[PDB]
Amino acid sequence: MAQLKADLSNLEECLPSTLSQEQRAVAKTQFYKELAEKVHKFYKGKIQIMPKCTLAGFNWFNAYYTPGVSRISTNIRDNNDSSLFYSLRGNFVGVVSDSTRVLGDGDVTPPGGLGVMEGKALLMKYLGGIDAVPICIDSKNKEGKNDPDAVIEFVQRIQHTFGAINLEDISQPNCYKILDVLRESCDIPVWHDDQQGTASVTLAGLLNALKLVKKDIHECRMVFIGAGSSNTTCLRLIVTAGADPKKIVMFDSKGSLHNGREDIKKDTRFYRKWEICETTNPSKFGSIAEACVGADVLISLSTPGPGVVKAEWIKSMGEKPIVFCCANPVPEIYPYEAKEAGAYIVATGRGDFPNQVNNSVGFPGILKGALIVRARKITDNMAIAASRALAEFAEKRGINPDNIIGTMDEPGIFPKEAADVAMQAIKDGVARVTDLTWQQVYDIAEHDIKEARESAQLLQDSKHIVDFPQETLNECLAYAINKVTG
Amino acid sequence: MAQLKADLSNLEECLPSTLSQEQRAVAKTQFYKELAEKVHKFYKGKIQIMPKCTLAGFNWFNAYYTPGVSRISTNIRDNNDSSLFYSLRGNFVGVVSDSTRVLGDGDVTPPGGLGVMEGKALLMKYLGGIDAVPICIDSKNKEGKNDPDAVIEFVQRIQHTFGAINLEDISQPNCYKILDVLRESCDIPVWHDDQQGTASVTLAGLLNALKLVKKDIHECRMVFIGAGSSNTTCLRLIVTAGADPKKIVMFDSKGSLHNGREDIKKDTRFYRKWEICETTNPSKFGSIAEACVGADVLISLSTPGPGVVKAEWIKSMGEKPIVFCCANPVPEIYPYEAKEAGAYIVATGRGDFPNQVNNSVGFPGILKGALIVRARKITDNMAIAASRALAEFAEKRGINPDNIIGTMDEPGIFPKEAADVAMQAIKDGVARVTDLTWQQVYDIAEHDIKEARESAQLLQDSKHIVDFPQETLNECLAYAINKVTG
Ligand code: NA
Ligand code: NA
Repeated sequence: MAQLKADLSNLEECLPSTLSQEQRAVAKTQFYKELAEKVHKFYKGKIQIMPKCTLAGFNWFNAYYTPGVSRISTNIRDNNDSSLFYSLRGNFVGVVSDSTRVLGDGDVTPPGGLGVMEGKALLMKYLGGIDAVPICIDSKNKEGKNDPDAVIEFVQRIQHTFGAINLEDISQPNCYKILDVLRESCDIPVWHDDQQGTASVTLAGLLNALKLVKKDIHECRMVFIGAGSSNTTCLRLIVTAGADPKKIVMFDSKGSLHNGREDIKKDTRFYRKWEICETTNPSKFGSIAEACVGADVLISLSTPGPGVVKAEWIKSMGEKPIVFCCANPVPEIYPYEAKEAGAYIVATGRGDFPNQVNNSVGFPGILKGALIVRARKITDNMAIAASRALAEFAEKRGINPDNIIGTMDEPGIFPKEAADVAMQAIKDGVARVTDLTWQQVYDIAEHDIKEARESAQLLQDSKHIVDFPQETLNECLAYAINKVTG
Repeated sequence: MAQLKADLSNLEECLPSTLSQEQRAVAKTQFYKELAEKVHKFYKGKIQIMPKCTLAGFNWFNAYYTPGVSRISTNIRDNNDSSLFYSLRGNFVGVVSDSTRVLGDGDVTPPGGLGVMEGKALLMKYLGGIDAVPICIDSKNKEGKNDPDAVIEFVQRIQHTFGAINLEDISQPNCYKILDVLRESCDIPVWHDDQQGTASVTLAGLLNALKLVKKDIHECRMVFIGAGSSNTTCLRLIVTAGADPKKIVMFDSKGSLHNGREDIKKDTRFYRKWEICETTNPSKFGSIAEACVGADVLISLSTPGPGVVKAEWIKSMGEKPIVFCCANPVPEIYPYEAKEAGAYIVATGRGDFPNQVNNSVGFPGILKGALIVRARKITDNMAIAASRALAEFAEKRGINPDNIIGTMDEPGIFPKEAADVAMQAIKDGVARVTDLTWQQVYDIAEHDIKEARESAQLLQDSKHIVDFPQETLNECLAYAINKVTG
């Protein structure tokens, strides 16, 4: 009977009432997987390059090209900073990955990260008014090992094209060295989305969840399952934001993190883990299950599910448990099971369940802010300033257990983030532009965003972007429904 | 007196009658440099990123991003070639430069090449239907010398992002090593626009120039001023197309090329000049002036900086001299100086003089053709096919001493280049897509270029690209005039 609308807004209604809750969840994930396959091929990707300058007539090329363009090359040679306003550089972000950790799918090979990086680049334009491209590279050295110095050298060479570097999907602990070095060696800001960007949105999420459960951040026990770059960065911001590290426990694959973890202390590449080891889990919990009894908050970024976070764990938590399970493409548990177990607030990293806690609602504002005041780097306080803007944006339009965080469907989030991030950067002493107010940044970010969204809509109404075929949609739903019944 | 039109078509008439020929030439140069400065700052560059996929509703992000995008990650991992259609890669060109030979300005530091590489990317979209971005890199090693191996390594790592690589503005002999190695090692086509690109359009102009003066290619004495990477490739294509090597002389800084250059002999980084030493200029001409008397064709692309072509060399040439002076931003001699000295046909690299012999009129068509049928390499044959296509397109609508070649205002040149280059790639055995006909390839090129042009036009007509202020046009004019009248 039911048929998807072109805007996909009625997917829930098109899934037969006969499916179980695990069948709806698995069908949702199969639909979007099969649809991704079809849509990417239909349009041959997701982004394109366009003029943004007047093409009124042939002779404009004499100013864009020879002979006129020569003044640009000499102006830049003599004053490198003018590359920021004479070329797209000022608004141009490289989305650099070696594809070693592309979502929960792992090392997907060097071109393998294109779908994800191209999606980041798309969201940067449409959400953030930022021009960005995917830069998927091979970081393998001559011995066939993915090598942090290969990526460091690369970015140092390519920095001159860009206004910021946005590292993505790089396995740990390479990603720490890559970022720790680049961030101080480059003349443009470099950061790792998976680090402060995930951490930023995770905090923003927790901030509002804590207002809805009426607890103070400092009194809350919190369990962190998985100890990769996202989770370690989340814990760090959460503590800076007022959480008591003594009430916190993190787990890697070998057990809990604590004083006695000599395996972690001796390998300094894992210094972020080792700091957590020195400062949290004073009780040295041996198991997740013990750690969760009474816990207030469970934050997971581990192996893709099903069944990695256990219903029993959640059942044993305190009053109005907050559960974030953000592994991709499949969360550690589906939201219907966690609510069955008693969770009051459940978040995942995907857009097809409520409460999407995903850096896509953080990077565009963090990046745009940093670009506008030319911040030298992305500081933790900047990241936190964006956590606050996002949490406050959502609160001020209404929040509840099934809507705790700003969504990708609310463009207003991003100039708010950009202006707060910009002022924090001036405050932290890392901005090179200091002559702009909160309002002036907001206005710049707002305009670029509106201009980006109106251009792209115009190109859709006119059918330079062709409508996707109704029939391929019908085919993706049948495909999804067949997988979970047949 | 007239003010400049929005479309810049009437600059000649806005330049005062009383100006001398020298003043008029210099004032055009200064006008376009000063307008380049103003317009690049006005739009903060020339190109932008834009969605090319449907954004009909929020849930679409679930296909473009987590969770759906994971299908793309794994699809690519298991079939790397599918990257060419599940992402922009299949139509994505990197304009790679170390900014070491950027026009006649030469080495402008790494970010200094951005003006020129952005104009190239702007042209690939608007003339060729190609998505392209500037990639300006630092190639300097620790000792601060430009290192070809750095460029080789860099491109090898980034190749995974792109459907082709378009090397630009790399100093010789580095450009040879980089091109020659990369074209064999990368799994996409790599070429150097200043090599086959420039030689493609140079041959095209020569073809029509020769028709106009009624001379057979093989019966012309040709003198080449400069042994740079452009001129070298110009000579080589012009020989393959049928010139007599015995009737040809090339000059470098130290005098004519001939088989007695021990000089060039053992430095095998310069093997291309060496092949030319073995095969040309049997006579051992002892000065450019000795060479030029009775010559038919004189071709210079001195890079960098200002080259020399003398009035007296031209005056000594034969019946109806053909003179190409393509140095940018100022040619070796201006057209009116070459005309006064007896030249019948004169080309420069600029669009503000007749007969613009510039790669911008060959690269959009070459790359587009190569991209469609997935050519592994850009062969010399393929470059030559584009030349015949360019020259024949021009001859069909009429050629004359002041209009010998197709212009950037004639968008039909490029689907025709694309289809001829494609067929040639199949014939050369470098095409990975072998069963499309000329018409099928033409159709794809034409449809892409038309979509790109109309998309761009819609964005201007809509005011998303703002009209450039008339007041600033008027200022640039006055500025230019003022520079020349004091
Ligand atoms: Na969610
Ligand atoms: Na010209």
